[PDB]
Amino acid sequence: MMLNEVTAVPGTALPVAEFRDHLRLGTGFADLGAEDAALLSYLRAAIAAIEGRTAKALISRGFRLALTAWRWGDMQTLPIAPVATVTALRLVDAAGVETPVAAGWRLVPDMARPRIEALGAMLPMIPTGGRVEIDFTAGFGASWSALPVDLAQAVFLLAAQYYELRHDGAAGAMPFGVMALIERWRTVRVLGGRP
Amino acid sequence: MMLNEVTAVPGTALPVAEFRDHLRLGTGFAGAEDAALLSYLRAAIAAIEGRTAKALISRGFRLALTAWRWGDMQTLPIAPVATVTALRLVDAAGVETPVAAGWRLVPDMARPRIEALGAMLPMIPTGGRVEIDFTAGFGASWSALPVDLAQAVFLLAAQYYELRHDGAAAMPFGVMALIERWRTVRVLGGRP
Amino acid sequence: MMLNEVTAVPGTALPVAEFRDHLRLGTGFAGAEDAALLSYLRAAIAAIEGRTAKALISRGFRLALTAWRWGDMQTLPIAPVATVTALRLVDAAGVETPVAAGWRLVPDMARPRIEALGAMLPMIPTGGRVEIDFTAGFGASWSALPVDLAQAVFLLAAQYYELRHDGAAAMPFGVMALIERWRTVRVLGGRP
Amino acid sequence: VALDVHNAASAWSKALLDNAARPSGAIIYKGADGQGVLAPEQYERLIFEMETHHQGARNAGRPMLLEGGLDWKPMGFSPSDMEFHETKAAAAREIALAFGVPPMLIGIPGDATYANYAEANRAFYRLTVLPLLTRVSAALAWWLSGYLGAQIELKPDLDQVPALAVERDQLWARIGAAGFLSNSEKRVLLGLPPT
Amino acid sequence: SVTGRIVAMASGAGRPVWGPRDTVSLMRTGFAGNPVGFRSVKLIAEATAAVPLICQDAERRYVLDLLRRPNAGQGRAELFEALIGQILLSGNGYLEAVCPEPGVPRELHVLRSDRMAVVPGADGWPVGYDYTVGGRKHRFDMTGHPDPICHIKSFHPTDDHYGLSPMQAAAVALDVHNAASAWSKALLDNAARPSGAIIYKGADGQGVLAPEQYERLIFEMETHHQGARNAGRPMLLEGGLDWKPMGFSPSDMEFHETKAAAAREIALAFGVPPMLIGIPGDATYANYAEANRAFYRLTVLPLLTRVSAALAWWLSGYLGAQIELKPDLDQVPALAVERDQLWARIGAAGFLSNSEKRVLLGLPPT
Amino acid sequence: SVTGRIVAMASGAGRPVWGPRDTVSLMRTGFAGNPVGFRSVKLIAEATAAVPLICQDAERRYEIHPVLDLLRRPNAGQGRAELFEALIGQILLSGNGYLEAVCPEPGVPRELHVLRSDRMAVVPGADGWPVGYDYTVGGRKHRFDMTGHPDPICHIKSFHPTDDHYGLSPMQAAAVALDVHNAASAWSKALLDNAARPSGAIIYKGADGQGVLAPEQYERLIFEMETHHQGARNAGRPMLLEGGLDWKPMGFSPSDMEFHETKAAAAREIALAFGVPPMLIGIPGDATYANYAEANRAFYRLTVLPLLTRVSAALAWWLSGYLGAQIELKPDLDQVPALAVERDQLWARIGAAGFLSNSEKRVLLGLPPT
Repeated sequence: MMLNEVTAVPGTALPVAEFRDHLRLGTGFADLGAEDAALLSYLRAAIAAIEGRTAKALISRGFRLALTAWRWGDMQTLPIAPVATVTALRLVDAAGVETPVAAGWRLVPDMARPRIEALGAMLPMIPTGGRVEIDFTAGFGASWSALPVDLAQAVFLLAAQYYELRHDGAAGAMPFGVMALIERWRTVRVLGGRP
Repeated sequence: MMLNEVTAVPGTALPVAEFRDHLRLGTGFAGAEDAALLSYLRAAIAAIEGRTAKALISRGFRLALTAWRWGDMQTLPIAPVATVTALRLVDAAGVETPVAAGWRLVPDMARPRIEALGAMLPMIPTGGRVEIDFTAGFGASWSALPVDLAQAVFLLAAQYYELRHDGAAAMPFGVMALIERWRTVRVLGGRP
Repeated sequence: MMLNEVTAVPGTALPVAEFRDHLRLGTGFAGAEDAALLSYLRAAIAAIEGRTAKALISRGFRLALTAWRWGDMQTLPIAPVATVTALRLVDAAGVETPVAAGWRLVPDMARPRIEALGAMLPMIPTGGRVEIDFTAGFGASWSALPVDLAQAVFLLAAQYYELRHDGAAAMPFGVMALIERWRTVRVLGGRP
Repeated sequence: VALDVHNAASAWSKALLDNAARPSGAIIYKGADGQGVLAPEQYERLIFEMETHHQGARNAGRPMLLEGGLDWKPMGFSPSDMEFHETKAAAAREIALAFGVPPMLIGIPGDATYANYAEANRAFYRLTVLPLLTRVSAALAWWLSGYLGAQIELKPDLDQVPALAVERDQLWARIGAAGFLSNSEKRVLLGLPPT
Repeated sequence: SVTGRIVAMASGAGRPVWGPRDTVSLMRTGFAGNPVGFRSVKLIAEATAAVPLICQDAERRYVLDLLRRPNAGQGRAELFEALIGQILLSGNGYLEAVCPEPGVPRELHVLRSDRMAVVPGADGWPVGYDYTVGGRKHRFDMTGHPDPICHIKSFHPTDDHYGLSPMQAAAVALDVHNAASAWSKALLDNAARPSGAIIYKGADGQGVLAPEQYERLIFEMETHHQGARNAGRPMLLEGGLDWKPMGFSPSDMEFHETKAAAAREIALAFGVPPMLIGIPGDATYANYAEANRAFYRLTVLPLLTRVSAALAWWLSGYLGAQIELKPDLDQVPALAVERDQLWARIGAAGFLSNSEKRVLLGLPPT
Repeated sequence: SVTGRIVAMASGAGRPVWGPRDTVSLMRTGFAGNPVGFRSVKLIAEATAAVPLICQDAERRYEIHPVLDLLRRPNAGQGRAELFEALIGQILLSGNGYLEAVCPEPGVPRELHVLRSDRMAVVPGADGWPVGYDYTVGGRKHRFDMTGHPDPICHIKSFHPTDDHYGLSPMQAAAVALDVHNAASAWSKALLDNAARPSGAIIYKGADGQGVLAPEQYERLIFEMETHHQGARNAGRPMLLEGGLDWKPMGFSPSDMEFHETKAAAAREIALAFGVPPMLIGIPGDATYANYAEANRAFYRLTVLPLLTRVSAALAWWLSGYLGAQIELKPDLDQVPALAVERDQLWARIGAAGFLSNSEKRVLLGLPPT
């Protein structure tokens, strides 16, 4: 289970023109763009910080789940939570020659546990010495205006502290701080066991 | 179980004019444009409708779930509900056939629940999970809210405005003490 | 078990130009030459690739070990692996004969492990310990890293720059809170 | 209800032996920070001095030098025996109480209600066997007799059944020792053909 | 029989009904896996093979040369130790007979049951049996009178073709007894107790000690402070060093009473009393003369009178006269406490004559 | 026999089947490893060799029989008691008993050799009968041939419900309980040999947080500790501790009983598999049997006489193929000394039952009539 992404966020979809207005930088100057390589450099470092604490995706890029053995009998939970329209389930063998399979797999969409849920009582069988690549586009929406706004506010509260202090300097968190906004987007799991 | 909403709230229904009268009026200076303020109220509505499981502007939802909990139940999570629109019951591909009888919406702030008539509830096909579109929330405007819940939005959106990053600064009826009576109090972590 | 790397990272692959844009840009003064900055990023990459057992620039390693752990295993320590080059199997003096079949690399961020086909793995001669050369890491450039791991390098290399000796000064997503999800979580201190 | 307690309290122990984690201890490595993992050269070194020198029956009591940072916190297993043990045996006895066997007959441990198997096996063929068999044979006496004109009466013997011997002893010892009446008068009391 | 036409077409006519899937995974884990399930079967199978048999229905107690020597291999007792060893394990006993002669067949072979399955057919009784080893079948036939397989069943209330086999009833207590003995086996093999720990914090919060110091610390720990010959050396702890002695608080009795209760609910299902095999616990029976008498009356003589009655019918299809064949329940040494109180009862009954008490004990009058 | 062709070709005809994979290892760590598995075999193997035999063919007159002349001394340097204890000592250990017979004269073979069942393997053959046995010592076969009438090896099997060719050997059934008893005894052997209890510790911190004591101070500290404060003769010296010093007394918190109740319970399951009662070999525990007239009578009836009556039943059939007339060997069940309480209540019942005559009760007790 590798879970690398196919494409990344293009950078034009990040609200640098709004994160600049959040930082209270400056309005009517002839410069107005001296931090576009910087304000975008901390938005990518605060989205990807919250994607690791909440296991969310927030921009709906395309992923690829390359694994070698199905975890359970039929369900196969996906790590990244908000999923939609699994593009292709291919079933590779020992060397290349991938053959796509409709495969009777169906993707229950749920932000609790995004899983595949085989409908023929078994997931399609993996060849000996072969992988399985699930190609899917997981995330909230294609633009920034489709995010849940409490999660998008935690990105601005966090990327503004990477801006306003560069090295690791210690800073009482506010009622709904950074941690209190993402703590209803985290994954609440209580299974450390064999099944 | 996904529960995405149908349409977002327009912003012309949010009180960006009444927020600056909370923010700097009576005491202060008669600062930022409407797009900066409106980014902070819906960032404070979505922080309180997540902590209290409410809706506050009464937009339309779609709850699409794959298995009912009981056969006379499936409580709905977003709390103030009114007028469940349709109970669509798709098959696999989905020619998308709705049903129009068998259940009664019970409007209740405690457990907004769907409670089918008798003992049998509409079953689900193999693969064709059932979706519910309902319009949950207090009122279409902002003047239909409970005022203590509407004040804690203003007390929180003035916090997101007047201090930008996660910095330093509890009052008797604060933000937490006002939304502590709109939160869902449940003590079942069990099987049913 | 030694695990020395084949070639070090060149420095032209390290972002000495993008580090000073983190370090003094936007807020500050438009200080030190590139040889002073580059001595602090690789001193911060090697502090995080040791705490999280990662590689981050994808250089080539050589793992030379004397006994396999299981016969269907020997997990590799450096975590993001891709394209195990060769499984050389030297004898004593070592005419250095490679093998080319029997095992499958399983690319996995959890346990990058070598998992031979069937139940038998290539055995080791007396004295002729087996070496594995593999190329572990995220990407050849710096733009292929996870950005939270690349930010915690910049948050740490700006600490080694802006304060020289072990002096005085925790923020929510700090250096430790960003690399706490790339570290290896193991709870076997046992026999197998 | 008592079958469901005995089936589940036996599956409690079957499960508890099969999916439960006791460790014999834990070797805490915090480090110079509050949190620190140990290096992969350090981790193979830590296992090899733990696998070879400190585990097994042959290594019970090695004095275990713990340098700075390390600590060995020994764990326990605080309910060891007796997981629903007295509510399973009490549920085992109510199963034996419903069908009507005495618990010494099938082998349930507990208090000796009956004494010495000449009582309990005599209480078994009188409270739950011979009342059951005398009405199965009473339905066979009436259903079969409808197939042959003459009426038939089937009933159990209560003679040369081997658990009613202590009942048959005190019948033969009472009438055998009561020598006031004649021999042909005590054959008909015991059920013998007169001579 | 009239209901034969309706249960066989629903079960599937002319096909092999396999039945239990775990009929062999319980044998290797419940008979070669734990000693209680091992002993309880071998206690009964060696006992039912020990009780002699008598030939009634001939009008005088006399095929007895067939049972005492069935074949070239297993002996009389070896035959019944294998036959009852299948009924106690899988609920089904099978008996091949080869008959080149028309009557009284030459050899009896205990066909093992886990490689054996029935086929119901069109009506009533099974039409054939399939001995499937590897991929190869045999398909015996029952469409005739001599019927080359006797099929002895234990009682099964829901199935129409097999037995229930008390090992299946005690399948949880076998797994509790196997794992609790594997709990203690593992815990002796992978568990670190230390006798203590010498903690070297140092001047800092942390500090390792140099290899010149560590070889010194081993030598004074090996030579002076370990062993039976060194119990109590007063261990000068310098500045910084400290000896924190560890314990091992659950020492005895890891699943000890759950294993002994599991070891007795294995003995409860097969029918042996716990005194015979050696289970510790309370004294239910007193003095083994009533524990052995309870064994040969509750679970041996009910078991052998159902096997010997099925030998009595199936062998009487080969010779013309119908034979009866039941255990003797006399000259068996466990029923002697049953027998002597019978001989004391009518023996002291002095009213009836001498020819009238020989007929009560089974003695020929003279 | 009709089913013989499909069961023989499944495992592979004409090639050796090796059987169990660890019966050669359980002899080293379950019979020479622990006393309970050692004693349980030697108690049964030396009891089945003690019981006499009866040679009978329809008149029972054969007390001068050549088989009883054969079994009295089988071969040079191994008596009757040393033969059966070596034969039963293979049945209880690996589930298989073997007897070579060498015969120059074609009847009644001269010597019986207990071939050990570690190095023997079967050949399943054509018709479901093992054609050969291979005695494999080193890397060398022997291949006895049983395609004849005498068939030079009797193969005494215990009951095995899964295998077609070997037995189960109660040591193999208690192999988990042998590993608990071997390891919980090595727990205590190790704990006495590598464990550190100190009777105390003399803490010297010093003026700092940390300070060692000088070498003039260290010889002074030992000399007042060696001479005045250790030993049995110095139990209670009031021990003036000046500034810096401190005596922190250590303990040893589990002292007795390291896996003590799980070793004795594992000792009893070893005794439960072979079938001895625990009062016979000497395991402490609850007295199930009462007074050794019961337990020794339960020993020769549950695990000795069922074992010996089938070893002698294979000797009755294998030997009789060497001499025309069929032979029946069975144990005596008379003047075996543990069945005396069985023999008392037989003689007290028929002795006191004076309603029948004397010549009618001699045949009930088994006496020659007069």
